[PDB]
Amino acid sequence: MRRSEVLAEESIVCLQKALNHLREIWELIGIPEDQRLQRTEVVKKHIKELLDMMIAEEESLKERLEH
Amino acid sequence: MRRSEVLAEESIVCLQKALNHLREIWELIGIPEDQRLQRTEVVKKHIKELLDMMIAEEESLKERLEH
Repeated sequence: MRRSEVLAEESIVCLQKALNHLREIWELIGIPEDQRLQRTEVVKKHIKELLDMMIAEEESLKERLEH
Repeated sequence: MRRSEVLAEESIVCLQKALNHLREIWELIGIPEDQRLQRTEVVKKHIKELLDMMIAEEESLKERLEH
């Protein structure tokens, strides 16, 4: 994000912990594995939101310097 | 998430990748870094949302197999 990458790295360290404990819970409760992919696919769409702001941050904020 | 850990691990590759490219844009545009940590803090808060699901999945969805 800025040169303080450490908060973003902690954010995805924390998602790495969380996705492992969610998968221990899967193997423990035995909920259908289709609801779990939709839970992963929404963690991934929040990162697709971060891809969308990024292609806007290069194209459009470089264009804040232009206009 | 389920034992397909891969779909979520690739979600956080793609964030790790994006957050570095967003830091390249920081060194280039020189937009004030307080917008960038608000961008980081919202990426983080989407993982807090995932923490809040998971504590509800162990406490409350393990109790869903109970009752």
